[PDB]
Amino acid sequence: GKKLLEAARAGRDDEVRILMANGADVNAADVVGWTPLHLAAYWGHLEIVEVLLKNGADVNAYDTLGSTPLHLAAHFGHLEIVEVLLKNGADVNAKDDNGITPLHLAANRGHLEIVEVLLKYGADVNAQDKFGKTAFDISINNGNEDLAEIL
Amino acid sequence: LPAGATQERTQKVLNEVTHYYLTKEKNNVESVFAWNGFGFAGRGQNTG
Amino acid sequence: STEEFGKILLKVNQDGSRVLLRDVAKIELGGENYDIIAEFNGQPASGL
Amino acid sequence: NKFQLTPVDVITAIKAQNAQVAAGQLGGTPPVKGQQLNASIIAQTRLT
Repeated sequence: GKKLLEAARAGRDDEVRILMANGADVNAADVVGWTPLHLAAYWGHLEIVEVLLKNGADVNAYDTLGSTPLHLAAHFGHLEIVEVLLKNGADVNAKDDNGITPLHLAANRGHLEIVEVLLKYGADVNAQDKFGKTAFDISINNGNEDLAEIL
Repeated sequence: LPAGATQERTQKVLNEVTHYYLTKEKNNVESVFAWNGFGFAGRGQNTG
Repeated sequence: STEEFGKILLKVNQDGSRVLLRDVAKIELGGENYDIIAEFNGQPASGL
Repeated sequence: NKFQLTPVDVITAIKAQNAQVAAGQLGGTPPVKGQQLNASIIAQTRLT
């Protein structure tokens, strides 16, 4: 149970394969509700993401503050992992406990490509967080003229 | 330079000093390290 | 970064609009002070 | 008491009106191109 999580955090492939091959819960969650997919998306281990999804890892698992692997990957600029998660059924409009969506996070960092991918997959451009702010608002406040356009 | 003289005016004098050494003394001088704003009488925009 | 300093929120106007630091200031990495211009053969220089 | 004052007000006024202020310079650095004047600005100085 726990060997999978730190294996996925470390980015140790064959280990992970041996652990589902030996029966490790792909949906095992640490104390803050992070799953191996959360950890792999966070640190950016694209191949691990594919292997856990190939093995039935909940693509929409959420941690104790409502955040999903897609949030992590959008936030930190892991474009290919965003694509993979989205092709495997990642909820493009999932909201964490703050109302924040992957589009908000990707917008906040300026990851133009992720924003376009999320939009192509149906990201609600008008979704508001708990403060009433949309990805457009974020782009204005940041001064990002390139992003402010696409939105 | 005189009282009240500005940094830009000192810089033109220093640029002429630099130019002299690197042309009229091209054979003897390897470099001129010019500091605009402090001198041995004190500091200030009119010193270099 | 300069971008983060620029979005410091100074004021929220009556009509709900926002006054940011970049609306009243230019923001750049610069020196702590500008009293000394240093040149080496007429090019910008630092040193030790 | 006659003027509705306390020693707090006296202390505040002394700190504000017996003060030595740093006020920068006319033509201070970094300056505008073509500046011709550089002078210290002298604002409040300690009482004597």
